[PDB]
Amino acid sequence: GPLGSGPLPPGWEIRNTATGRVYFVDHNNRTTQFTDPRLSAN
Amino acid sequence: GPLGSELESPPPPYSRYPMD
Repeated sequence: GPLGSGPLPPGWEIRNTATGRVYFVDHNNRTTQFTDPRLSAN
Repeated sequence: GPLGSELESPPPPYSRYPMD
């Protein structure tokens, strides 16, 4: 998949759902998302 | 009506650690 080869911003962190699927954890908003903020940003 | 959408729901909860 169109992942994002690079360090996450000052709040996000990569993780996985055990099964193997990798998700993103936002420490600023306190949420999640399989998407990478690096992909969709401004 | 080919309503097809993947992901955008499965991502576990925030919390902090990696927990499905």
